[PDB]
Parts: sequence; C-alpha cells; structure tokens
Amino acid sequence: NCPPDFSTQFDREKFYKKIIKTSFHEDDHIDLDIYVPGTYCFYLSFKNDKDELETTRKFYFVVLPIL
Amino acid sequence: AHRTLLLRLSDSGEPVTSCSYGQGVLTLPSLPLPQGKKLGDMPVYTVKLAIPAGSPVTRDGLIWTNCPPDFSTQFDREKFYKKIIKTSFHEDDHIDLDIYVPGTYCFYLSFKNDKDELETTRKFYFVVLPILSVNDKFIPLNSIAMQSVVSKWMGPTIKDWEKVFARVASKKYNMIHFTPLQHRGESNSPYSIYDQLEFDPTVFKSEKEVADMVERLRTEHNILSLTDIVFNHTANNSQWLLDHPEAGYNHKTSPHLISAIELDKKLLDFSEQMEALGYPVDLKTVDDLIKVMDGIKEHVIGELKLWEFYVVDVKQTVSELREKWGNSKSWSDDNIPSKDDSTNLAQFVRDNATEPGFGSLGERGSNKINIDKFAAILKKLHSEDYNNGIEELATKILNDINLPFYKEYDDDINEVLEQLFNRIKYLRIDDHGPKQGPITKKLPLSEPYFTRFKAKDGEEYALANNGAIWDGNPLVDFASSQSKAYLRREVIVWGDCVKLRYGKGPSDSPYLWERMSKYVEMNARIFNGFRIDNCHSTPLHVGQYFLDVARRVNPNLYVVAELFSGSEAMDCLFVERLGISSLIREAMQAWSEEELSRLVHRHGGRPIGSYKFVPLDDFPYPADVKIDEEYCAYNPDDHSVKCVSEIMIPKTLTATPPHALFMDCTHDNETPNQKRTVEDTLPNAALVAFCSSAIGSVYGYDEVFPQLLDLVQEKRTYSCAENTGISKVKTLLNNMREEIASEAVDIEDSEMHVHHDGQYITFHRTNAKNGKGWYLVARTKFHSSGDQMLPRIKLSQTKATFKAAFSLERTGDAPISDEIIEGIPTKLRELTGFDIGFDENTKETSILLPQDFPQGSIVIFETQQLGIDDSLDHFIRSGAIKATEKLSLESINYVLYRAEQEEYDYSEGRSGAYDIPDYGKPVYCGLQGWVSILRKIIFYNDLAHPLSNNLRNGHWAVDYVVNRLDLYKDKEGVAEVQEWLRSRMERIKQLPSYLVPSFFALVVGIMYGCCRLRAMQLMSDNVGKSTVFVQSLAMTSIQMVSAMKSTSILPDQNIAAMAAGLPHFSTNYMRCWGRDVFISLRGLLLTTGRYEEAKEHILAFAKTLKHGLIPNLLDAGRNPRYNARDAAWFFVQAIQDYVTIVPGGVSLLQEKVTRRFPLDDEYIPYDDPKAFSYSSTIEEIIYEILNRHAGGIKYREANAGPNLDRVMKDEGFNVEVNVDWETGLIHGGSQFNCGTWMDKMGESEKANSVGVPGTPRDGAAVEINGLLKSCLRFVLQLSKDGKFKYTEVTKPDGSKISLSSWNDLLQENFERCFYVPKNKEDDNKFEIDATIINRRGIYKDLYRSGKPYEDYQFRPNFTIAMVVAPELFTPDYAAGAIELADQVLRGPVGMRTLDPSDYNYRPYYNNGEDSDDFATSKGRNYHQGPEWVWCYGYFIRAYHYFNFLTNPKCQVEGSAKKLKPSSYLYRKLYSRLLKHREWIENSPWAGLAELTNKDGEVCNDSSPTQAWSTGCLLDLFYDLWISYEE
Ligand SMILES: OC[C@H]1O[C@H](O[C@H]2[C@H](O)[C@@H](O)[C@@H](O[C@H]3[C@H](O)[C@@H](O)[C@@H](O[C@H]4[C@H](O)[C@@H](O)[C@@H](O[C@H]5[C@H](O)[C@@H](O)[C@@H](O)O[C@@H]5CO)O[C@@H]4CO)O[C@@H]3CO)O[C@@H]2CO)[C@H](O)[C@@H](O)[C@@H]1O
Ligand SMILES: OC[C@H]1O[C@H](O[C@H]2[C@H](O)[C@@H](O)[C@@H](O)O[C@@H]2CO)[C@H](O)[C@@H](O)[C@@H]1O
Repeated sequence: NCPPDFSTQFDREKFYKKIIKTSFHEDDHIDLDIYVPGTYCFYLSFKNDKDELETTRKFYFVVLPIL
Repeated sequence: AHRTLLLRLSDSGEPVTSCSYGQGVLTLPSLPLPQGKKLGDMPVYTVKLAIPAGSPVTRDGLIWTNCPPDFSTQFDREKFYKKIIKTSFHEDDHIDLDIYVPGTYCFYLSFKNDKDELETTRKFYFVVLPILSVNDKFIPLNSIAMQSVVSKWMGPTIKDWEKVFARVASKKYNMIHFTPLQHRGESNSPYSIYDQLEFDPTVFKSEKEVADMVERLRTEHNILSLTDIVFNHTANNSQWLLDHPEAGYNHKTSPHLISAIELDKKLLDFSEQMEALGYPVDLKTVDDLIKVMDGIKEHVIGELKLWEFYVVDVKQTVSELREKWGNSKSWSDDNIPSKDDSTNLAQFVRDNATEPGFGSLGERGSNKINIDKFAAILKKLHSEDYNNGIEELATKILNDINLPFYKEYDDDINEVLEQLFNRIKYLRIDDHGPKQGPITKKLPLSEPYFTRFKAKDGEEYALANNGAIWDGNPLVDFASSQSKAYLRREVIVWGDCVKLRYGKGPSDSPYLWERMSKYVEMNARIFNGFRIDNCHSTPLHVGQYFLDVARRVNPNLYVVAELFSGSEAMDCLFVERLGISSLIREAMQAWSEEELSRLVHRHGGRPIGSYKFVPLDDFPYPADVKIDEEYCAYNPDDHSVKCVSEIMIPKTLTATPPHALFMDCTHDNETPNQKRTVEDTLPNAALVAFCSSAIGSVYGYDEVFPQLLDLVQEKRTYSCAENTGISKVKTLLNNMREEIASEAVDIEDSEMHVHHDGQYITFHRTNAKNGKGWYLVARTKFHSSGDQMLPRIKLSQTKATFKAAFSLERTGDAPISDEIIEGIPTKLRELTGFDIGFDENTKETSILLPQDFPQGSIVIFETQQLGIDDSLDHFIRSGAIKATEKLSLESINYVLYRAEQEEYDYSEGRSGAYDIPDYGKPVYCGLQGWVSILRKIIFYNDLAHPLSNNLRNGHWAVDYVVNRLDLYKDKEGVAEVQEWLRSRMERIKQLPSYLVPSFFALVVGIMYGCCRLRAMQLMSDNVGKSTVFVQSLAMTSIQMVSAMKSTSILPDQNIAAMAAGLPHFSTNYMRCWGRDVFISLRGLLLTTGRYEEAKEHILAFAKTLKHGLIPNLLDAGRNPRYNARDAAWFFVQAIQDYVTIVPGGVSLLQEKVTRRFPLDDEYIPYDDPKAFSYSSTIEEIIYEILNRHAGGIKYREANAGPNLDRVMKDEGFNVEVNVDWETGLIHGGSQFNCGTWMDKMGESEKANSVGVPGTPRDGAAVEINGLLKSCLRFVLQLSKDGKFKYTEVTKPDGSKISLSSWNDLLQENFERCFYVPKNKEDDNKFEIDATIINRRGIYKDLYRSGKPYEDYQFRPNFTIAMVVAPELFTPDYAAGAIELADQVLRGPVGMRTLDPSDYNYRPYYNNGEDSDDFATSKGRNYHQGPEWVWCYGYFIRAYHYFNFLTNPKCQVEGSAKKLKPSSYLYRKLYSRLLKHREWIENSPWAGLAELTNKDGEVCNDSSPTQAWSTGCLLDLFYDLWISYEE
C-alpha cells in the first residue's frame, strides 16, 4: 500500500503490483520508495505447487514522523 | 545494385497485401544473380519490413527470423535471430532481412502485451526461388520444359539412355524428370525402392557413374535433371527392413492395428482353403459373391471372438470382482448416479474405474475396468456383501457400458464387408477391371494389407503397406491411431510398397531418419531438384526436415510436387513451409472442352489490360528518400528489381499464387488415345505450351503411344522411331517460349485472354511491356463430333502475322511388338488458307479460318498491339519529378484537390468535376479525386467499374485531367506539371482502347506520388519523416490553403486563403472564418512549417480589428462581421504560437499593418478614404485587444438589420463584453447571442425557434478566459525580454491595473469560479449552487450564464483552457475532470458537445427538419450532442499532458534523467486515434469530417473535411515531437 509517488495519497486497502524477476541464480531486489511517514505493509502473491493462487501474511513497517 | 522488396506489416504484425492476386504465397521473383556473381558475394534479396509507428507490436517489440545473418552461417529451421524495433510515435521503423541463399524463411514478432505479458504472432513465411542455370545461361522458372522418362523402359545400358536424351533434346526440352533410378523391389515398380542408398545395378554401380551421366546431360544437350523422391513407403523386401523393422508401423510401434493384422492374416489363411470349405472360387454371378460373403459370415467373422477389442469382457470382470472383493473398498462421493439412471451410471464408471487407454484400440482385451475402484462404487451404491445382487448389478452396468461399443462394432463390420463385395466385384467380375483369374496365392481374394516377414532380431513382424482412402482427407495419416481405415478395409493398397513410420522427429524412428537423410543428400549432390509424388500424404515436419537437408547440399534445389490437399489454403501452406517451387497440374483431368478452357484460364495469366500497382495515398513519402530523377539508375546486367516510378519506394512483396508446372500428360493418367482420341494430342499440347508457366509432358505423349504404360508389369523399351507425332511441333513450341522468357518477368508482365466456342479453344498470350503477343486457335478432338465452323476472329488495334499451322491425322492402328513400345502412325500436315484482313482505318484485324481445319489442328499467329513499343514504360515512369520541381505548397492544391465549388470559382461556373457515367463525380477535381476511386479499382483489378468502362469508351477523362490546369496554368510549377500530363496522356490515347484504363491510372498515380512527395519535401522534418497517418493529416493543409477569385484574406489582392472546410466553406464569404483560421493555424501551418503563410493570415486579420475584436466572417477585408467573442483570443493565441515556434518570431510584433477601420469604432467606410488611413503594429494590436476588453467595450453590430442576420432579434445585435475585475474573468453575451464557437441561431417557423440561439454562451467562457490567461502570461514574459512595452491597463472609471496583477487575479480566482468540487463538504470554496448540478469533479462550461443550468453542463470546451493555460489548474483536479470527459464526452472520432445525461441531449444533426421540436427542427442541435472532431484534438492534448503529471504509470525514466512518457501513455494515446486513422483512410475526401452524429454515425450535413478538425490532431503530434523527440 505504499503510494508510488508523493502526489498519490495513502490508502490502507489500495495495494500496487510489483513484478518479481525470477532467476535460479540471481536474487531480485525491489525498491519501495516512501515519501511520507506512516504505516505501510506488504504481502506476496505467487503460484502454489497446486497451480493455485496463494498469499502470505501482511508484514508491516513503520516510518516514524519527523519532529 | 538494388534487389530490395518492401513488406509492410499491419498493427498486428501481419503482412499487408498490396494487390488481390488470390490465395497465394510471399514468393520472391526468380532472377539471375548480377553479372559474374556467385552465392555469397552479395545478398540475393533484401526484404524491408515496415512496422507502423505507435502500433501495439512496437512496445518492446522484436523481429524474429530464421534467416542466417551471413552466408557463412548455415540455415536452421528453429534458430531465430533478434532484431530490435525502434519505437516511435511519429516515424515507422524499417528492418532489413538479408537473404544469401534460396530456401524457406519465416518471421514472427514478440512484443509486450497490454497485460504487461509476452505475446507472439503467427509465423509468416516467404520463399526465395532457386536460380536455375544450365551452363552459364539463366533459365526462367516459367520457361521450363520437363520431359518425364521411366528408367526401366530406356534400355539396359547408359548409351541406350543417351539415345533417348538426344530425342528429347531435339524437341528442345530443357529438363528431364526421372522416375527414381534406385534398385527396384520385388514387383519392379519404380516407386517400390529396394535399397535407397544404391542405384539400379542393371545400369549403374556408383554415385560417380550416375553423376557423370547427369552432368553429361548438362554439357551435351543443355538439359537439367531431377528425380522422384519417395518418403511415404519402401519396397516390401528390403534387407534393411529385416534389421530395423521399427521403420514401419507394426504391432509394437502402432498397437492399434493389431486388430487389423489378425483380420488380414485371417484371409491369407482363408483364401487358400476357399475351394475346400466353399464353392465359388472363381465365378461371375452376384449370387457367387454372396456365397463367399456367407463363407465370410461364419469362417472369419464368426471365428474372431465377437471382437473383445471393443467390448469389455463381462463375465471375466465378475470373475475378477469376487477375486479382489475385500481389498481397496468403500467410496464416499454422493454424486454416484442412482441405479435408476442406467445411462448416466454407465458413463460414470467409464470415467472413474478404467485402465489407461479406455475406448481406444490396442490388444485383444485392451479396454478393461479398474477392479478396486469398481467394487468400491458397488459397495457404496448397493451393499458391501457380494451375494446381495452384485452379480446382477455389476453385469447390468457392464452390459450398458458395452452398448455403444457393440453399436460401434456393427457400424464397423458393415463397412468391412460392404467395402469387400464392392471391391471383389470390380476386382473380379469385369465391370471395368478385367482380372477374374481363379483366386491364387499370387492373386488371393484379399489384397495384402500387411507384409509378413521374420526379422533378424528373431521375432515375427507385420508391417503394412500404404495407399489412399477413396475420398478421405489426405492430411490424416491413415496408418496412425486417428484412422480406422486399415480395420474397416477402406484402403486401396499397394502391395509393392511398405509403411515408413516417421514420428514426431528422429526420436521415434532413429534409423529411418538417418537413412532417408543420407538418401536425400545423395540425389541432391547429383541432380538439380526433386519431384514428390503425393506430397499431401507426407507429413509437414517430415517433408520440412529432409527438404532443408537437400537445400544445404544443393542450394538451388528445384522442388516439384503433386499437391492436392483439402483446399487452396492448405496448398499454399505446404508451399510456404516446404519451399515448393512448382505445383503439378494435369491437363488430361479435363473431362470436356469447357473444363480444359477453365484449366488453361487458371494458369494462363491476368486479363488483358490489367491495372498496374502504384503507391498512392496509403504510403509514406519520406522527404529524405533517394530518387531515380529520370528512371535511369538501372543496368540490365545488374538484374535489379525495379521500383514503380521515379520515387524509390521499392517493389512490394505480396502473396502470389504458387507457380505451376502444367503437364499435358503425366506418367499416371490415360493417353489421349484412351480418354479422348489421338488427334487431340496436338491441340492439347499447344494450349498447355501457351500458358504463362512451366510445362511438361511424359515420353510417348509426343510419340502418340497407344495406351498408358503399366509402371509395374511392362518391360518393353521405348522405340527409336525419331520425329514421330508432335515432336516437330514441340520443337517449335519450346523454341518460341525461349524467345519470350528473355523479357517477361513478374505477374503483371504477362496477360491473357481465353475463349471457348464448342470444340474450339482460343488463347491470346500477351506481354504487357512491348505489346508482342501470340494467338492460338486449337480445334480439340475429344470426340469426333461433326463439323463446326468458328466465327470471325476480331482483334482491335492489333496486326496479325501467320506463324505456323498443323493438323494431326491418324493413319491406322499401332504396331504390336513384344520388345519395343511403338506409337500410332500419324501424319502432320501443314495447313494454309488463313485470311488475315486488316482495316487500315479502325486498325482492326479480322481472321477467317479455312474450311480445311479438321479436329486436332492448331494455328499460331504472331501479334503486336498498335501504339506500344519497348520504350513506352520508360516514358511513363520518368520526368514527373522534374515536372514537379517548381511546385509550391499552394500550387499543389490545384493539381490534387479543388472541390467542384472551388473549381466553379476559377471557371465562373463552367467547368467543375468530371461526371463519371453510372457512378458520379470524383470528390476533388484534381488527382486526389481520381486516386480515391482508383485505389480500390487497382486493388481488385475491377475492369468492370464504371470509371474503367468510361476510360476505354473514349478519351474524355484523359483530356479532362490535362485541360483542368488551364485555369491554374499561371501558378508556380503548374504549367510544367500540365505539360508532363499532356505528353503522357497524348501518348496513351495512341494505345488500344482496352489498355487506356490501366495506363490512365498509372500516369495519374505517378504524378500523384510525385506531388505528394514534393509536399513532404517542402514541409518540416517532423511531418516529412512520419507515418502515413501524420502525412495524410498534413496533406489537409494543402486542401485548405488556396488562392481564389471570389474571395481572399486581403481586400486588395487575391492570395492564398485557408478555407474552413470543403466543399461548403470554400467560396465567397463562406471561406475564411477568423475563429476557424486561428484554431487551425498552429496545426496546419506551424506544425507543417508554413511560416510565411501563417504570418500573412495574422497580418490580414489584424487589419480588420474593431471593438477590440477579430471578425468571425471576414469578407476578404471589406464589410466584415464582428459577431464573435472567441476569435480575438484564438487570434492572440495564434500569435503566441507563432512567436514560440517560428525562429525569430518576435519580428512579427513590429510588423505594421494598415487597419481598415478607424480606432474609434466607426461604420463601414470601405470606399471612404479613411479606410487605409493609419497603420497599426501587431504589438499594438495585442494591447488594443487587452485594453479594450478591460476598459469595457460597448457597441451594437454595424449595418444592423435583416440584411445582416435575418433571424437575430433586435436586442441580439447589441452584444457586449465586460471584465469583472473582482475575479479577473472576461464576461459577455446575452441569451440572444452566439459569440462563441457554438454559433447556431434558430430558424424554425413551426417549432418557434426563429432567432432563439441553440447554444447562447453568455458570460465568462472557459476558452476566452483560458486564452486570456495565456495571453497575459505571454505578454508578461515578453515585457521581461524587452519585446512588449505596455504594462498599464485602463478601467471604465479611470483606474489602472498592471498586467501582472490581472494575471494573478485569474491565477487566484479562475479555478475557484469554474471547478465543481467532487466533495459536497467543499461546495463552499468553489462558488456552487447545489440545486442545479449534473456531475461534480467537472470544470464548469460557463460562468454567470444567462440560464444558470448551462453553467454546470459538461461540455468539451474546458480543455481549451487546460491546453493554453495549464497553470490555472491543480493537477489532481484537472486529471479527474478530463478522465470524466474521456469516459462520458469522448466519441470515437468527434467530441460530444453535451453530456448525454442532460435532458437537452440531441445527438443527431439534421439541418433539414420541418418539425415542431424546439431543438431538432432546422438543426438547432448543432452543438447540443453532435460529436465535433476538433475538440478531440484539444482533449487528447490535455489528456496527454495531465496524465503525464498525475499518473505515475504514464511516466518513465529517460536519458539525461529527463522524464519521458511511458509506453503505457503512448499506448493509451495511440488507441484514441485508430478511429481517426480509419476515417482518413476510408474517406473519399482525404481528411477528417467536421461533425459526427452519435457514436460515430456519419452526419450527411457535416462537411466531410474541415481545417480545424485535422489541425488540432497535428497539434498533438507537434507537442510530443518538440518536447520528447529532439
Ligand atoms: O452574401 C452575403 C450574406 O450576408 C448575410 O449572411 C448572414 C446569414 O444569412 C445569416 O443566417 C447569419 O449566418 C449564420 C446563421 O444565422 C447561423 O444560424 C449559423 O448558420 C449555421 C447553420 O445553421 C448550420 O446548419 C450550418 O450551415 C451549413 C450546413 O451545415 C452545411 O451542410 C452546408 O449546407 O452549408 C451550410 C452553410 O451555408 O453551419 C452554419 C454556419 O455556422 O451561423 C451562420 C454564420 O454565423 O449571418 C450572416 C451574416 O453575414 C445574409 O443574411 C445572406 O443572405 C447573404 O447572402
Ligand atoms: O440533477 C440530477 C438530474 O440531472 C438531470 O437534470 C438536469 C437538467 O436536465 C439540466 O437542465 C441541468 O442543467 O439540470 C439537471 C442537472 O442534473 C436529469 O433529471 C437526471 O440526469 C438527474 O435526475
């Protein structure tokens, strides 16, 4: 639910897509640019071993305010 | 030199067909290499792929192709190479595919889908034909004469063969087809090959022995050679079949045929004991067959176990149910059907408790039930104890399961014996096959379906033999599991041969692929090509692999194939992927004379006078293109493919029908003696030789053999009797084709006419380049059907010359030798008496046949069309570029366009547009009117079109093209263009009438292409390098800018004046409109580069300033009309656009005009000397508008009355404008006013709308204030640079306000007044009365309108302010507001003028309405619903701008870290212009309409081409170019 840029407001339930670059050798790095302090979470969707869709937990991280 | 072809692609990556030649293949023309060049010195051909700009394929697009990158790299079918597509929104991308070796090549495109996924198009193939030379002389593919000879009938020695070679060499054949010269099998049939890797031991012993013989044929008699190649079968007695029995389908490899094996060996076992346990061993009664069938009823059918191959063993399942009753048991599914639903319960068990491969065939009891799963259902359905009625229930279910299998069995058995007693009859009882010998071991009752042998591995096998199903699909392998033909006995077999089981590749049959590979490349080293019998039965992947192995050995492999697949499409697909160069067509298949004439018509050529292809208004004309300035950069030794004209747009690659090899008689069809008579051999072979294709014949056809030679049994040898039958005539026919082959090249270069009258068939072969031709009259002898007299043959504008004539007569029967095949004695009598009359006045040739012209005779005439020489094509394809050298962007308008009203202006109403009978007039008087009609005519070769009829009925349209330019002769470059048309049209009139249409369209198309290229050269780079769509939009600038006689933009002179639209806004006072001119000025003049012409319009309108306003109707400079509030601010915006774009554009500010009206608003002093009076500068004019509006204007329209406006009310003439200085907005207008672009005054006397404005836009208009803010921002930065002096502004009282304060006033109050906030909680900071509102999140259409409900109406005018003054809008508010307009107000081509949710929505505009409806009557709906195209331009310009600021997905990181629009934004932009590109493509007028009804519905009253409709779309392309593509 991290907004893509500073112009976009924050919404708890509007999540944005990010593509994981699959490789058997190289790990993939995906940046989450944060422009405003607040509560942000992320979860991962993937293709199950049953060819179905599966989802992980929501993992949160807090950006503290600037006083 | 230049061997390049242009292959334009569509938006989906598919090749574009330039002409309609029918179902075909992208074949490249067979041409010799340049002088002294071998394979590898240079590319044979270069295919230029053209990808449209902005197409969905360009998005991360890649061009794939299996073409090797250079000559050193070998060809691989599945190794494709990368090619990068250079994406652009303006410029198309060209990618070259260099080809160094003939063969089969394909290409497909991968791109990024709209789902951000990867997507791929089809594979598109194109064939490069082989290069056939004999010694050092090139052999054109359509001049091949192939003589098919059978090896075993030429003698047992090599010299016995070279005697036959000398005979066919005297007949002047240039190619010999060999039945396979390999060791033959048991039956000695040439196609049942014993050993593939060694030639016939009778004649040859090594490869060098046969290779020397073929090379001897090349050097001695100048004859190339090719053989049959057999892929489908091999002989039934090959020593390698014992070592490798898996090469065919057997009980191991193809287990489904096990049922068919035990039935075949049930007949070899039966046919030998037939007489013992039977009676009719060999009789000829119908009842005699029935007792054999009754013997079949009990001895084979009854002894084959009721066939458990289909039926589940019932009692052997119950036996195995009690056996395992008590193991894996119990079920739980509650979907098990009840025992009442017997049918559904059976199919439930069919899907759950079955072993793999249920229903399909295999071993005897292959179909069986899974017991542990079956009993688990029985315990869940009935009971867990077995004796509780399970034996009854389990058997009842299995019996119901076998019901479809039993009915599948009765339908199979019936076809087994019905095929038997229908084949045994014809086989035995002589109906048409005399062979009722007593059934022996050699000739049993059953034809051998399987070849039995014991292999070297020890085990016994049973391979079968292929054949052909009667009317079955040849693409289905009848030996595979998909067919049941070997079981149901639906196969006509060849006992000589045996299966060849290829799999999905070499993995399924390793030794078979390795052997056939070495067998293919062995003949490829020796011979020049192959011949494939029944190519349709060979699988594609099988034929593809081995033909590519052959081409790696012999790069010039010539492939012939007897291809009769399901349809022409399947025939083309096989030719595409396999690389077939010629298809076999048989002339003996024609049952009657009409069928022969239709066969000859298919392979004869194109109609006489067929249209020639030319680039027209559907091509890009790059200003930076190479040119043959006089069509002279060609050398015959280079052997280069020629461009269409002086413009070097290369020859287009389009699908053409696959080449044909017309055989007058093959080695499988009956002799003319059998099917027809012997005399027909002469006229049949003549009609075949006249076809524009390759021809061939079997040995004995020319030597009139009595009957078809049995390829299996016969052992006699060809006779040494020389020069028998047609041998003399074939020497003439082949020698004549050698003279024609030297110059005839492409499909447009050979034309034909064929006529059939009774037993006569007429053939007229014509070369379209020089006019040389042949005429053949052949009287056919299908039967002796009495005397028939042919009418007088008449040829127009042609002279005829007698060439030769012959008759073939029979002199008894043929000798009966047992050692030598001798033909029928025939006389070849030369004929005379053909009278050739030539009328020296009408230039008409008449031909009368002599009464002594018996059936089986021919007569050949040499003919030459009058007026055509070899130098005609060069004269037409040259000089047009030099003729357009002095053309200007104004003068091109008179050559290409001019509406009929525009032409009436120059001709005082005498000329106009050429009326085409039974059609109408072209849309323009110039060439564009012709090209718009001719493009579809040339594409379909519609020689029956009314224009095509009129062009050959007389020279009216020919002279009309030249005589028009007398009106505009004095203009720049028009005189030299007329002289080129005069000289070319004069030469055309000397041609035959039937050839005028094709040449008329060629001359007009060439000059059109030169005029269109000259336009792109005179324009700017962004236009002269872009797609067809952008250039087509730019050509509209020439449609509107023209000099006239009844009007202009200056009152003293007649110069170029931009018309509002054609044809209803082009003459007198209706042409120039100040509002229309300056909305289109940036697109049509600045984007294109007409800087000087744009200045003239700004200066001319500046002379007629009054009330601080620009007049809507400009009467050249005299008595105008100032009924417009928009014009002055669109005019001042065009000045800003000029200064911004034109280099040194600030010079316009100090240009002095002569204001034709005194500063104080005076009267109409046109003749009063106070008109000229004083001069005004553009800088002063800009300030005069700003200060007059500010100080408050006050005027009533001068010369008021019905003479001015016959419907406007008295209070309507006093219109005014004033600035509310508390907000900074410019207000003005009344409910009797039309001072905006929505100018529609009612005129209905029945609906009482007379004088009632349909859209009175009184008050502050968004466009006016948006342009005001743009003008203020312009003059502020202008004063900062020292180009504008004024900063003071006077108020009606006397106060002064600085221009910056007025600029800040709008910046602080504009959005506050117009924006309707989406939140009701903010309905207090944006001046909103919530009682009257439609939607929120909308920028208002007006402020302080007379009727307040129109303030909150969603209209497309708010985008004009968004484009010219983007600072007035917060990004998030504007982005959501324009997203609503995209969903609601955006039509397909035009912009909806009013929200459909409003009650005044009248989307259909009909100016001619005599109803009582207050709106629709007399067309007051003009701006209340209808979709206008120019607002679409301002819409998408701001749709692109504000989506680039708001949506982060519409932005992407760029070079120099300057953010460029993402492909996601270009994709959304490109989609919203497809309907515009379709419109200008499929419109007779080469532009965009003014208005459109609801949802793309064509409005008849709308002007079909409007200046500001196309000009606002050019504004979008210039925005994207000047900001991102520099
Ligand atoms: O020769 C001198 C000329 O002087 C005067 O001209 C005046 C007009 O007579 C007068 O009507 C007005 O012009 C207005 C008109 O009142 C206003 O309603 C509007 O007209 C619309 C049409 O309503 C609309 O249908 C459309 O007309 C097109 C039509 O769609 C198209 O298919 C084809 O038929 O051509 C038609 C036009 O000819 O568009 C027009 C234009 O928007 O706007 C007109 C222009 O403001 O004022 C004129 C002032 O000079 C005399 O009255 C006239 O008799 C004299 O001949
Ligand atoms: O307000 C909801 C209402 O809108 C429509 O009525 C229009 C009316 O026809 C126009 O004159 C406009 O200016 O005032 C209203 C704006 O909404 C319809 O009644 C319907 O769409 C809806 O109920």
